[PDB]
Amino acid sequence: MKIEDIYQFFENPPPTYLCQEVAICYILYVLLQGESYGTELIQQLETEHPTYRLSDTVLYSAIKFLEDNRAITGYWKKLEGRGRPRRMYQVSPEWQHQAEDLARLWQNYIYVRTN
Amino acid sequence: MKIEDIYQFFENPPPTYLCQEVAICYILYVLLQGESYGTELIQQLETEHPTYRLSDTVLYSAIKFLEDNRAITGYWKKLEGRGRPRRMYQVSPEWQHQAEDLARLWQNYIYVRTN
Repeated sequence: MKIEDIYQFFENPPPTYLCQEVAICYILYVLLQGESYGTELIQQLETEHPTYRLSDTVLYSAIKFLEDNRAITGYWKKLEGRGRPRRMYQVSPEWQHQAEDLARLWQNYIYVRTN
Repeated sequence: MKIEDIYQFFENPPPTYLCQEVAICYILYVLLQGESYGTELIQQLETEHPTYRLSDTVLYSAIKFLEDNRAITGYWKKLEGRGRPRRMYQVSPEWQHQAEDLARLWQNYIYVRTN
C-alpha cells in the first residue's frame, strides 16, 4: 500500500460490500419479485446501487444458509441466447411471509443509507 | 447463523471494524499524543469510540505499513513489576507533519460517522 492510497480511500470511498445478514435480506427482496440466479443477483445490485457490492463468497454463504433452511429452492434453467445453464432460485411457499419481513429490512437499509 | 442474528444486525448494528487505511490514520492520531503499544491502541479505540473496533490483523497490517515507510519507530520497554517487556511505538520525528495530515483524516472520518 502507498500513502496516496490512504488519501484516495477518503477522497473516493470504496463501495460497501454486503455482509451475510444484509445479503440474505437483499436476495430475498429480489427473489420475491421473481426468480434470479447468482451472477444476476450480484450484477443487479451494483448496477442499481453503484456504491454497493456483493462478493461471490457472501452470495453463496447466503444461498447455502437459505437452502439449508429450506427458504429457497433451486433448479437449472437454460436461458435464451446463453449456452451455460444457470441455477434459478425461488422462495419456498413456506417462507413467503418470513421472506417478506426480511426483504423489508433490506428495503429500509438501502433507503436510509442513500437518502 | 440464525434468523434472529439477522434481525439483531439491523436492530443493534454491530461495531465497525477499521480497514487498514483508516487504522493507519487512527494509529498516527494516537501516537502523536505520545508513545503507545498494540494492546492499548486496540483498547483505546473501543473506549473512545464504542461503535468501532480494531482487529489484531488490521492493527499489525497498519504497523507494517508504518514501519516499512519509516513513519514510526519501535523499541522494547521494560515495565516495573512485569517480566515480559512491552513493544512501544513512536511517530518518527520527520513524519510529524505528514502524521498530522493523516490524523486529520481520522478525526474527520470519525466526526461525520459519529456526530
